[PDB]
Amino acid sequence: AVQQNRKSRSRRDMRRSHDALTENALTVDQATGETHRRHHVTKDGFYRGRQLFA
Amino acid sequence: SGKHPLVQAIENSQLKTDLPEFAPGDTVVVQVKVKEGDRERLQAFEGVVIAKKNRGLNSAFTVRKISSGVGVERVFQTHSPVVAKIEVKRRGDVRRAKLYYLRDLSGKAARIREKLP
Amino acid sequence: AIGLVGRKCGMTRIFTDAGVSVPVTVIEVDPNRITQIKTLETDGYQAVQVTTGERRESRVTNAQKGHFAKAGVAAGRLVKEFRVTEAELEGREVGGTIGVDLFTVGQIVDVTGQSKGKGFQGGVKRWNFRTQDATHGNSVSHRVLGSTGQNQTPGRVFKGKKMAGHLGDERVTVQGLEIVSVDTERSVLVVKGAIPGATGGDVIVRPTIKA
Amino acid sequence: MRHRNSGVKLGRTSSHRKAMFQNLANSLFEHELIKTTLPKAKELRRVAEPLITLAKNDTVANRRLAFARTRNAATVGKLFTVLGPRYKERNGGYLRVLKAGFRAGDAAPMAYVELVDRE
Amino acid sequence: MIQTETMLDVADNSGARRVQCIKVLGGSHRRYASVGDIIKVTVKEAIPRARVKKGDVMNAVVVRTKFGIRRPDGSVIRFDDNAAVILNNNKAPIATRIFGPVTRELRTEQFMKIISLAPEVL
RNA sequence: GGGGAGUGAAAUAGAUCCUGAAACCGCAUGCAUACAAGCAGUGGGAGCACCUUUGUGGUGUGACUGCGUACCUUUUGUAUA
RNA sequence: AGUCGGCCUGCGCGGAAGAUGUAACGGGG
RNA sequence: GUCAGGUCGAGUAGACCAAGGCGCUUGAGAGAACUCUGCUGAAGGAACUAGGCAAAAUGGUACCGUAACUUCGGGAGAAGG
RNA sequence: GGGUAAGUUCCGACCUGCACGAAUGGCAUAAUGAUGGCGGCGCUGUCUCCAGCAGAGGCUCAGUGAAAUCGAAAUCGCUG
RNA sequence: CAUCUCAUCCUGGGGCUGAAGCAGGUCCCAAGGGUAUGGCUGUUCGCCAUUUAAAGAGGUACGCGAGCUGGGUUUAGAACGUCGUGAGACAGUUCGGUCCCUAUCUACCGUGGGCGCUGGAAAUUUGAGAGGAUCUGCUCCUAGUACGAGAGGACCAGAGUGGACGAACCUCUGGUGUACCGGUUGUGACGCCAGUCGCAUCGCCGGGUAGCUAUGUUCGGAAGGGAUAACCGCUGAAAGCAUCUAAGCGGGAAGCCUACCUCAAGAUAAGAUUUCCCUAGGACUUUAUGUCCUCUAAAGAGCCGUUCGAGACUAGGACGUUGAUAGGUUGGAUGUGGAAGCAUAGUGAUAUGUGAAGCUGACCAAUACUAAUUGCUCGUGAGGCUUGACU
Ligand SMILES: [Mg+2]
Ligand SMILES: [Mg+2]
Ligand SMILES: [Mg+2]
Ligand SMILES: [Mg+2]
Ligand SMILES: [Mg+2]
Ligand SMILES: [Mg+2]
Ligand SMILES: [Mg+2]
Ligand SMILES: [Mg+2]
Ligand SMILES: [Mg+2]
Ligand SMILES: [Mg+2]
Ligand SMILES: [Mg+2]
Ligand SMILES: [Mg+2]
Ligand SMILES: [Mg+2]
Ligand SMILES: [Mg+2]
Ligand SMILES: [Mg+2]
Ligand SMILES: [Mg+2]
Ligand SMILES: [Mg+2]
Ligand SMILES: [Mg+2]
Ligand SMILES: [Mg+2]
Ligand SMILES: [Mg+2]
Ligand SMILES: [Mg+2]
Ligand SMILES: [Mg+2]
Ligand SMILES: [Mg+2]
Ligand SMILES: [Mg+2]
Ligand SMILES: [Mg+2]
Ligand SMILES: [Mg+2]
Ligand SMILES: [Mg+2]
Ligand SMILES: [Mg+2]
Ligand SMILES: [Mg+2]
Ligand SMILES: [Mg+2]
Ligand SMILES: [Mg+2]
Ligand SMILES: [Mg+2]
Ligand SMILES: [Mg+2]
Ligand SMILES: [Mg+2]
Ligand SMILES: [Mg+2]
Ligand SMILES: [Mg+2]
Ligand SMILES: [Mg+2]
Ligand SMILES: [Mg+2]
Repeated sequence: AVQQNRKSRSRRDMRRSHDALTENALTVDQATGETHRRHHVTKDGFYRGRQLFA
Repeated sequence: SGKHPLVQAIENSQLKTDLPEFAPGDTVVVQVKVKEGDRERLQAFEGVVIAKKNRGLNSAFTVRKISSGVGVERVFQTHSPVVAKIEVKRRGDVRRAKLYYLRDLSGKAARIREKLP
Repeated sequence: AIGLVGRKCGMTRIFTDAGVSVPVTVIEVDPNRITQIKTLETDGYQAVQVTTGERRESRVTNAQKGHFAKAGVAAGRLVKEFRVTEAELEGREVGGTIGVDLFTVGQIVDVTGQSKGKGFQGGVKRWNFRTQDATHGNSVSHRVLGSTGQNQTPGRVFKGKKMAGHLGDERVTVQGLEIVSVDTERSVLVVKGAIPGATGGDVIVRPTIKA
Repeated sequence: MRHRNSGVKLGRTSSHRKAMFQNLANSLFEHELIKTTLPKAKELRRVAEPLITLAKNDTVANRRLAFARTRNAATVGKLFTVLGPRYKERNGGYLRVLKAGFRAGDAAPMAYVELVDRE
Repeated sequence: MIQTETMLDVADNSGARRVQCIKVLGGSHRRYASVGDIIKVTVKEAIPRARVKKGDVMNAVVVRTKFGIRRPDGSVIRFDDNAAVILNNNKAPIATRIFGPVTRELRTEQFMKIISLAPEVL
């Protein structure tokens, strides 16, 4: 139910050794030069040479 | 036709070609091949079709009779060679596909209306 | 003993003339192509490496491209080895084919496959554990393991204790199956009984080792 | 296990789920472009495309079926006068789903659903 | 599928009406008795002037089950009741009349009489 | 909230404002560390890095190795679970 | 052609079965 | 403490609604074990267990019918149809 | 003795009452009791022996963010 | 939910017998597997009923309450008998009487990330080793034979069919199947009639496709080899004889090692085979798998996307346009059981026809209509030295 000894700072860091984040997959769109998330629409509404909300 | 074409081709080489058009509610006589050792003969099982399953070679039909006071249900595999012959005596006029409620009726209450052209 | 690699196509039934219904599994056998032969002087054991099926060229690495091109076979979807003997290696040669006619009707075989995966399972499903009473004052433990050991001697849990875990998805062999039919025009085996895995999974058919 | 099972749950009862997809389909047929969560958008295909397939042929029985599945008379009118005639010789694929980042308050992945030859 | 505590109709004229299975014989931890299996019973109901008394522990053979018998072609045969036939201490039927139908799984040397006396043998 | 500019002797004296310790939490550099069993030190000891020097020098680290079951209290007696 | 069986002693043999793992030389041997 | 509509209903019970008021201040996915809360379940039917615990079951209105015993009131909505 | 295949419980007896007994009342008693014991019909996942499914957690992601405990830990097994 | 011991309950192998046979008694070897269900009682036990091949004896905090229960016993209420003047008490009895903890470490069951493995990669593998499994009844035959006065009744060997247990699977038989079909009650709504939605446990009721599943279906514990235990020997001295033993040579068990199944090179001893990829220039010295700059970015891996009979997350499998990966569409199949509208018959409830119609999750097959991108990152530039062989 609870620890019998306080965990040392070294073991705590060794547990967090798997906590790192990853970057996302970003691509530069060619029809706008923009950078967007891959397979995602841009915030301007562009995706693969197609426009939403002109 | 819910199976792969290969399973279909295998199971279609052993379908029976001459089966009568019967529906649940019909009274039928099924001839059944019986082996009393070396002797081969036919036994008649006559009763009401209360269920009918359509699966090609996995088809089946359930027949209910009342023998000697005891109800008997027999499920027949349609394309089994032990089913020698199916004969439709009389056709019934039901409103569902499964007449399982007949399992809880007896005598006058278990009568089925006859279908007339 | 050399076997075949096929795919579980599905289950059916075969009616015998005497009226008996036989549950059967259909194995589809694309004719296996011999990719390699391993001998004592080069590998230290004798075996026949075979390929079956087809794999598109963009999914075939260059290593495997060259390995299949050395032989005279096209890339298959998997490569498998069969450990054989001599005099079971007479007319075998690279670029040859091992078809479905390697088996006879009535021959007893073993079928190896990958069983269906059930994910994470508890003691009841994975070890046939018994459940505790559903309602006689029983608290929040009906399908739990119960005791996992003893008191302070040994003071631990022994190895091999049956607990919850991942179930299925393992390699399983069913021995003692009978060949019901050998359709060489459809390239199909029809065996009596059930074989491990799902429809579309890879299965290895070998002559029975019990003999 | 879940082998070969189709359908979603989305943390709702089946009544709530049916109602919510009815609402979503009505909204999409009215605006032709909506923003929703990505799993909702992917399940909306199996709900909204059979309605268009139904609206291809204009019979009273078909319009009544469309009303039983939408319960919106304006949606039925639009299906059978505009959307049906539009996708007459298109064989499926009336919706287009495009991933659209994440919601702020939620970090839930989002998607736009639009009709194919809209605007 | 007869287990302990199952009540059975008696399908003969030996004097019992209802019996109750108290043991499935023929193996340790054996759970069920199908058609043709031998069973230890106790007599719950009996006719007044009979050879069998209420409270008698006897042998019986199962002749009808509601669960059903499988046939080699894939068929099932179900009955609307569970029924047994009382036997001797040496496992022989003590009846002269069999009531209701029976099945051909009883076609052995010991149960030949049951077959011969049945009104219908399915 | 901060960076400049400016004020001031001083702004890591900027208002959570004299000084600004420890526990505790970051980042940077050097060395060690992913075949090895325990109060974590101690005695020895290779290698590396940096300072310096022509050192039998200094500073950090510490492969490998012998020995080694915390402190207090209470007890006849405690690594004591 | 040596053989018989009585003692007294040195060192051995049997009598000698237990529960987590050799486990009654600390170990290798 | 007061008010309190509609349909059916003996009813202020209950189901669905009106006027009126709300969606209960984390969401999104996934759809493992296990836990909770439910629904269904072959054959059997208390073999469970300290114990039929819990569940299942019964259930309305009218009419017929209703035992022992009784303090003559009951029991009694006995039971059952 | 009865009840059950089988009854340390139950009911009816017997009387050898370790150690009942007459207003700290004795022996009965219709009705009544969320009262104790025992038996039966029905009914059942209570069970044989569990299977499937629904919702809520669990699990993953984003946000917020406890608790008891804690000499210090580079915190394996076995035999002693 | 276990795990061990053997002083063995069954099954296996033997000696002796007051062992004719069957069956026993007794001792030796043997721990592989197996080793009841109920009635009574809080019981453990015990008795009884009925089975079974057998219903072993023990250790494990009289194993196991941070796994469950709480019937007994041992809190507070109350009563009986008994003791006490009494408050109260018990060699006793009776009715009633709150069971907490979100798991840090070790252990264990699963499942990953990192790095290593003498350049890198994609596959396929060997097997040091580990785990699992290991039970047994009855019938027939040999043969009514051997044996026996009869009664009765075998060894050895063969065949079949069961129980329990385990595994896989879903063709069959069923269960479930709250996104499939239908019937029906109440109420509200869609302007209304008709039609058909919401809510009432999925309202209730009847069916039911896939998937999952057992009670369903198939399979398994086969045979063999080697070394042995008790035991039986052969030849044979010591010890002229005898003697299984000292030399020498044998037989011999469900036990041991293999054999069957699964895992397995983190087996740091890091194994093997096949195939694939990388062959640019300079400068500076710390003169060495040396440093920096320019050129290079391969085989392949990952991210990402469509997904899955794979799955907690992962991992794993398939595919990403030179594409059937998912959805949709088309066709089929299935399930339900006679749609709506109209007509006709009827006073109407309703019936019939049009038409086995309409609808039909998850299935099968086709089909680029929608979505799987034009990308990015990681991974380098022939892989130290010393000996020995061929060169
Ligand atoms: Mg740090
Ligand atoms: Mg509780
Ligand atoms: Mg509970
Ligand atoms: Mg699917
Ligand atoms: Mg949620
Ligand atoms: Mg509802
Ligand atoms: Mg300062
Ligand atoms: Mg300050
Ligand atoms: Mg190291
Ligand atoms: Mg003390
Ligand atoms: Mg002391
Ligand atoms: Mg000490
Ligand atoms: Mg201490
Ligand atoms: Mg400690
Ligand atoms: Mg109310
Ligand atoms: Mg049931
Ligand atoms: Mg039932
Ligand atoms: Mg009981
Ligand atoms: Mg019990
Ligand atoms: Mg109750
Ligand atoms: Mg209830
Ligand atoms: Mg009792
Ligand atoms: Mg008194
Ligand atoms: Mg007096
Ligand atoms: Mg008095
Ligand atoms: Mg009882
Ligand atoms: Mg350590
Ligand atoms: Mg220990
Ligand atoms: Mg022994
Ligand atoms: Mg007992
Ligand atoms: Mg204990
Ligand atoms: Mg108690
Ligand atoms: Mg099935
Ligand atoms: Mg099903
Ligand atoms: Mg209307
Ligand atoms: Mg409401
Ligand atoms: Mg379709
Ligand atoms: Mg309708």
